[PDB]
Amino acid sequence: DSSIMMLTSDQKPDVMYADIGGMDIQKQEVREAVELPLTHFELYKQIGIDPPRG
Amino acid sequence: LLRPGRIDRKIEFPPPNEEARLDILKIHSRKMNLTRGINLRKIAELMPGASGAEVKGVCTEAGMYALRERRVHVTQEDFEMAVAKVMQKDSEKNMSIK
Amino acid sequence: VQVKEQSILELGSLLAKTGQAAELGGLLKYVRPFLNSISKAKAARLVRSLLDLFLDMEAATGQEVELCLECIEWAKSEKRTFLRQALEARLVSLYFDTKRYQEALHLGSQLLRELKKMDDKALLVEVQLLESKTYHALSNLPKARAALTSARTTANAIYCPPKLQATLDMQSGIIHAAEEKDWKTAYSYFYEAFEGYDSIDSPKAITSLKYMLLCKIMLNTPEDVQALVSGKLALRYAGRQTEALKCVAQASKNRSLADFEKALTDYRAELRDDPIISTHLAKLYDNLLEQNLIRVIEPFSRVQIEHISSLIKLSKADVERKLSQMILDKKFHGILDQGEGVLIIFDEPPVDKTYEAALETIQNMSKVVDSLYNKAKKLT
Amino acid sequence: PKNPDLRIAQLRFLLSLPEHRGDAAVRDELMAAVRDNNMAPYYEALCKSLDWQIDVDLLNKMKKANEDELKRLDEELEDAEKNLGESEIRDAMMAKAEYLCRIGDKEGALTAFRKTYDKTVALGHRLDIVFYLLRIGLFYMDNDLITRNTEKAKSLIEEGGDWDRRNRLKVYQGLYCVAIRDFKQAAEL
Amino acid sequence: TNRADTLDPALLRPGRLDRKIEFPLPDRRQKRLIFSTITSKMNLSEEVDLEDYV
Amino acid sequence: GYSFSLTTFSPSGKLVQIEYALAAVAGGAPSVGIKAANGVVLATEKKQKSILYDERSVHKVEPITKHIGLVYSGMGPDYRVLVHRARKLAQQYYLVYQEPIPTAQLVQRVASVMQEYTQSGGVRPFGVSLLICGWNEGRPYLFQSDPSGAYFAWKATAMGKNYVNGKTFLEKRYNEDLELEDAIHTAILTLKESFEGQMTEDNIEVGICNEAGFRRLTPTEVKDYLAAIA
Repeated sequence: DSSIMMLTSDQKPDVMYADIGGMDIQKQEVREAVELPLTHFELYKQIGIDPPRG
Repeated sequence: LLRPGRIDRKIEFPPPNEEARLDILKIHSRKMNLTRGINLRKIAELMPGASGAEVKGVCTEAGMYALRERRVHVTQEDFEMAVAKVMQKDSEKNMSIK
Repeated sequence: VQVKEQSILELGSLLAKTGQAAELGGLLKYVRPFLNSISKAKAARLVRSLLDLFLDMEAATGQEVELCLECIEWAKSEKRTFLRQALEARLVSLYFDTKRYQEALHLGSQLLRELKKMDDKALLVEVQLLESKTYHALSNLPKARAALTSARTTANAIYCPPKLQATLDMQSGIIHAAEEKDWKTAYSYFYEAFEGYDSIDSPKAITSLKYMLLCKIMLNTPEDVQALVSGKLALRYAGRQTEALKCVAQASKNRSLADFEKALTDYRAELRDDPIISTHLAKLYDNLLEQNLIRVIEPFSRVQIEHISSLIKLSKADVERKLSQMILDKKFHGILDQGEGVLIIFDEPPVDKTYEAALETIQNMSKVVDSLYNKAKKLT
Repeated sequence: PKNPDLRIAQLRFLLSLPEHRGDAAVRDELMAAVRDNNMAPYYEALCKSLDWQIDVDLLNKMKKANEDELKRLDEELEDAEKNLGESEIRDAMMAKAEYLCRIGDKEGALTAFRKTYDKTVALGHRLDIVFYLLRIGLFYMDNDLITRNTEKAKSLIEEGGDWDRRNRLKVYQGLYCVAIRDFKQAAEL
Repeated sequence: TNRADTLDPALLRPGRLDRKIEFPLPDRRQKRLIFSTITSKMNLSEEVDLEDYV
Repeated sequence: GYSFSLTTFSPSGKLVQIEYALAAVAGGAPSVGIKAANGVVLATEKKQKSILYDERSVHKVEPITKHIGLVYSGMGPDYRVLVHRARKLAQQYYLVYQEPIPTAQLVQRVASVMQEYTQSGGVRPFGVSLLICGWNEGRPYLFQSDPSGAYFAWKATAMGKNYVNGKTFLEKRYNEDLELEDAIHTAILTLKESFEGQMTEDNIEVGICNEAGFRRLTPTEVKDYLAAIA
């Protein structure tokens, strides 16, 4: 369990990535911090970066 | 707590010098693929008493510079921007007085 | 002397408005000891008001790059730093004018060694934005992103020579339209760029509308294309490129591919100014996808002459090598079913028990062959 | 150190198959023979090319210049041991003996590399020697030299994230495979 | 949160909460972007434009 | 819960009731002042709360003598008090020496007064930071003081809301060598960077200091100048 459990089943918060207004600072860096290292983990490997904590 | 018959060896922890910052730099950056023509003691002398927290942070910002390029290659220019990537303030005035 | 300093601009503006190249070129060759006579402060003003107002006259390529060489050789004869950097800038501008392949880069490598130590942080990006032009021109998209990032971190200090914030905004839109990922942002970039082009920069203002409305066609909101060519400043600077935008706009509004291709070919001289004809032929293509989708399900009701050649709105007879090209390059696994009347789209992708058993055998006997060493080793 | 010499290899191929010009082997081959102290590039082409009109004397002066370089090497071998330093014999002859490899194909190579490989304080000290085999392994299409030096580079020169002369290894293997029957190695590398 | 005062300034040592991002209040052209995005559902009476408000 | 009041030092830090007065200054109405080559330009930001108020009664830019201008960023009820003190004090100097007082001497004496109110222990400090200027002996000057009794010397500075943002624009925009009109242009630029949207001939209030003397401009020339100065 976690607040119900693990992204409480059906709940998209329904705020689009497109609904964000031009946050080319925010969206890019938050993307690199959370949205990217789940996908291109091997680049963090290949450069040996130890990705940022939070 | 501080009874010497209770604590028998109290060792201090200094923030490191140029050579030790160079060493910590080598430690973290050894797995980092650094290109060529890259000096490191210059980066160590760009550090005005770096504790070791931000010494790791310079290398992570260098890795982030390599990540924002779709590259795997790190120049010394990346560190030249990465040292610049750390500065905070504590600027305000009409407070010098003292 | 000082009263002749106005006659430099007087006779030179005469030779720029009404005179020709060789006379003003003789004037620039003539004022070379006069700058030696006068003081070296407003001499850069003389260099600007002569060279800029000479190279903005007319293309005569035997004199443009050659007088730029004259500026180089005299700047390396007099040997000062602050004058010759604008000469470097205008030279690499001339190199961009014909899209030069290596020498623009090989001069910008000489520019970067001199600017990032001096005082003018804006004079770096004054040519680095031109490098972002030539790397978008050669399509070095990552290095264009790098130059845009350097421009954005440079412009965080000073306001700029008056309309380059607008130029930075237009080329931020250029980089965001080179991705073809985010368009509303680039639209805002071009929009603020053209608002920075308000009544002061007309030849960039005219294609500012091209960029923003080409984006809004790319955005697939044709209603607002109509409403914003109906805007007041669009009607302040109306013309022929907006006629191209309006005809392509209505052709996209009603998706008439014939109207699209028709008014596309009608305005080819204005159609070059968008180098991305791929957005256009991708509205063609990316409309033709679902057109052949509603014309790949329409077959099985009452189909006609070939079922595979000319159900496609009967353009002439051979508007294809497009559908067949999308069986070729892409697929939706529609095999050429010429004489049926459905064009049946079928396969069974899960068969992978057999695949998986093959992938088993390949490594099962890698194991067996690795064990054979023990088997034929421990005996004899 | 190797660009006109790989161009000499280009000339080896360029006057290997065609005979449409029987005087490139004097024009840019003598222009090569007057630079780089290229001795062997005419000493082996002395038979496969033309009669070489009288090509001993203008080459006598350059083999004499090579003799000057070689005799100051032969003095240098004991002049560097009087220099009270570490391995200065090895340094002071490895420099001009890699230059002997630049002069002569195999002889300076063999008399140099088996001494200047004896200490390896860096993998550059191995890999420059490996490069000075790779140049002649492109000149003469060897197999033993220019796959076993790559074996040696695939022995210890994995270490060090220097990446330039580790991608050189990838490029040399790509060149070596596409130099024979490659499908995929040159694309991948 | 905007409150690093019941938060230890040892949480600002590089290694734990490293990425410093502070958001702009408004700015220009994200008035354009967000003035565009909020109008994705409200139906925009045909000339009541919003550049004036940018 | 300490410091409280004005008589005792902190355990290690400073005088919190002076720190709060400086914070109350920083929470005030913005201002900008620029020293150019020939003159000094002062400019404030004077918003009426309603549409009812008059712009002819209270004046921010204020002369102390015929050649010494003075603005503030804080509270008017204390501003007028220390204005009156500076008036009477400058006239005492001119009684003694029969010569117009130098601006440094004004700043010395005003700083002595403000310091005397920062002295113990029943009176509060001023919630006012000044910007003093004048054209004494050819070279014009620009002097900022503070509630703590200290004083400074600026080429260009700001005080009020977003003084940091205005200062980062001043560092970028301004330089050492301009004329008075370009100084007014960059001054209205840095006030327009931070002020409210309606900036008219009355929301600002600008006085200059030529070497020919102090001059307080009118809404006539302010409306002529700020008729879209850029």
